[PDB]
Amino acid sequence: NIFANKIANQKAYFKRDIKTVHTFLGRVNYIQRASKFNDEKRVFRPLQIELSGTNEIVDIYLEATTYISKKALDEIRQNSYIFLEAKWLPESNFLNNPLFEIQNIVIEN
Amino acid sequence: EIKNLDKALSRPERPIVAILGGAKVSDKIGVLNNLLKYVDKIIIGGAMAYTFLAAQGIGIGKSLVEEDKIDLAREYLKNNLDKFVLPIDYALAKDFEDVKPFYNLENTLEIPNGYMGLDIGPKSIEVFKKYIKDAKTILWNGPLGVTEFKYFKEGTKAIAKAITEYTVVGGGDSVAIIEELGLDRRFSHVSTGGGATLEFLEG
Amino acid sequence: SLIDQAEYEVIDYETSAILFLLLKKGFLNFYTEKTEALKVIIGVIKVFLAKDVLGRKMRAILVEHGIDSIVWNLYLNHMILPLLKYHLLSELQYLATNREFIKKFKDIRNDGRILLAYERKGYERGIAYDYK
Amino acid sequence: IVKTELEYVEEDSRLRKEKIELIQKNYDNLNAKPLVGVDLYESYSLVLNKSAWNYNEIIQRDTQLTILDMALQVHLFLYEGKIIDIAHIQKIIKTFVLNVFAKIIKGVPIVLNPIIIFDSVRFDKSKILPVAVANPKLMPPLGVQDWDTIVDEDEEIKKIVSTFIKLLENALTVGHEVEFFQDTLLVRNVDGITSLYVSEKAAQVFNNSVIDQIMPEKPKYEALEDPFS
Amino acid sequence: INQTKEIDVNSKIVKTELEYVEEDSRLRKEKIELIQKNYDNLNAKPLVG
Amino acid sequence: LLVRNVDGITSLYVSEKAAQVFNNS
Amino acid sequence: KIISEEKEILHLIEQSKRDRDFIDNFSKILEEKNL
Repeated sequence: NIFANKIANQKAYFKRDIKTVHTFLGRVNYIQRASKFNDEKRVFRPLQIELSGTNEIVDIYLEATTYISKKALDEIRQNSYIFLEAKWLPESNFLNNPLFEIQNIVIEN
Repeated sequence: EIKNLDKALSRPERPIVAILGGAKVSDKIGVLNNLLKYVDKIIIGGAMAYTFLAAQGIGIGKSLVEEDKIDLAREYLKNNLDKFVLPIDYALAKDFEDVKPFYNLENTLEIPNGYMGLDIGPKSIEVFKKYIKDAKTILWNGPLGVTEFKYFKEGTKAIAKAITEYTVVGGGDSVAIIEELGLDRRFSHVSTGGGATLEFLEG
Repeated sequence: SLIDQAEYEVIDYETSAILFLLLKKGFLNFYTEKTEALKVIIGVIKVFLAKDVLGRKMRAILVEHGIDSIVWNLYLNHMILPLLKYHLLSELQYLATNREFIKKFKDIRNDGRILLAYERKGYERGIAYDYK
Repeated sequence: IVKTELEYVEEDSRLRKEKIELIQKNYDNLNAKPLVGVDLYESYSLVLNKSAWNYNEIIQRDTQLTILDMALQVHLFLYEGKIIDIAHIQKIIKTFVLNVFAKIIKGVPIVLNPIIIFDSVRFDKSKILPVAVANPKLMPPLGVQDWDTIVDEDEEIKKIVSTFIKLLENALTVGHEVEFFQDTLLVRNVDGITSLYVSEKAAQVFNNSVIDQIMPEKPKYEALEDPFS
Repeated sequence: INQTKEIDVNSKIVKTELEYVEEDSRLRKEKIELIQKNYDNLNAKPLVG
Repeated sequence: LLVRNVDGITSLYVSEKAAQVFNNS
Repeated sequence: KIISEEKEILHLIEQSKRDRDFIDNFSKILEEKNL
């Protein structure tokens, strides 16, 4: 099985609170390093996702604030396949691409 | 023969269903290659269907599959997702003999190791009938199962009976079984050749 | 300078030991009170010992057995020092002209070509071989 | 001195752009020149000159992995609870490369991987040159042998050599420059093309060996020496 | 009236900082891709051809 | 001359004059 | 019309920053799932 070894590498993170989320499901074509902007307290990660079923390229940004959120964000590499649920953040009004916060995510590498 | 194929292809009436029955990935490769951007729905049934299932990560066990093309098969599944239909209910067989079929009460999509994927289950044909219930064109280019054994020859006959209740069939073995069934009149056009008709329909 | 530490900051046991050995071997002489230098070193060592395929085995060896001076010198010279040198030269400008830094890191192998590609692939800032 | 929040943002941006310029300057400070090559196996002298120049340039870049490095990587990779001696692994690796050397000077290619095949080029008597080639498509190599043939049947030695081959392949894939014989260098160029750059000392050992059967000395257990002393 | 109005500092800081982060990341990714292609072009020719 | 080595790989080694006669044909 | 849209966006940004920095409901912190 090609996907047999991918099961042992699953990493799942979730929140027990339920908000309105944007669901992304696909491969990570390109992911950059992390930037610290709000007084070196947050983490900014630009993501390029090739979705599933349409194979279109979308660009998003991810924000991390806690230690566990940064740990979950650090698991995303190139060619990683993700089922990510992201809460929209109101800072996208000053951004070219939307800024999101990880609510639930499942990561396989 | 030319008029019916030209009407079905150049003047198609959507929605359109193209069930290509084949036990070889290469066998219908060209036919499918002709319907990736020229069809609304494509159905894969046969040994190449189990090749596609192998490309899906679902264990095939004793069921054969064209390994040398498996990656290409997966690529097809990557290119078109809604445009592909695969069976979900599998009736396994102890061997290649004419023994009674074996089904799975729970998780029938999974083939146990040691058995061979033999027949299409009632759930898959029920889904096929439910989908084909709204379809102006129902093509065909090959058999939907093995007919050398009676216990596993019911799939194509059931599919033909459901479809008859346009209806164009041009399979090498499907046409003969349809004629032996007695529903030839209901079909809009039953071609006299299987390989030639599929090659003409490819382009 | 090694004493200071942020709140809720966990520094691993092997990272501390490696920092001590670097201090005792004179690989911190260039320091002139630039906290980001030690932050970079600590982060690089932590990621290398936690996520790298060979760094994880190195960490297991350090945890279980007691190595001697010669084996530790080989470990430092052939894996740790090239990674530290590349990740320090690409963040601290003044390290280019720091006489002590050249005096200590002149013979260390350059590994920019591989660590670049690792960065461009989204890898963390300490992977040197691959993820286990 | 003290700064305003806007000045803090400006300082952050200045540091980021400084780091970008440092990225460029790190490549610039590595005084490197593109590797040069020829198009045909025309003359022994020209190919030897190009190979020696390439080897010298890569050596002065100081980006290559020696045999000690690969031995240490194997030592780390094979750890499962028990420590394997670094000197033992280095001795075994040197013995394996010497076996390859002895086998390829007799016109027998050795295949270590579907990608890299070690061969020899003879232009005249007393003039031979080691090469690394890909698997040909229409002209099968003459008497090609696997590496497994020239390795002792003991499980430990076979595991060590298998691990060394796997790590060497990975290092070549990522873009390293691995040393295989003494004073020679193995590089992977564009695409899946592998090349072997031979120093002058190695060309000499290869010619003495092909001339009067003066083989390199038997590998011996060498104690680890301090790089910092 | 003229002397009263003045340039705010909160929204300006937020917007400026966000645009700086986006420009920095775009510039870094461009520089990384050019640097890597330079490394590839430095060691990409056959020895014998 | 045709030989089968250790890996059961057979090869045909051609002299100079044999290749000359091949090329003439 | 009393509050401009730009100021409302700034208030939303500040409130989101406050909600991220200080969390009152513990069901809003990411949890790693055992596997």
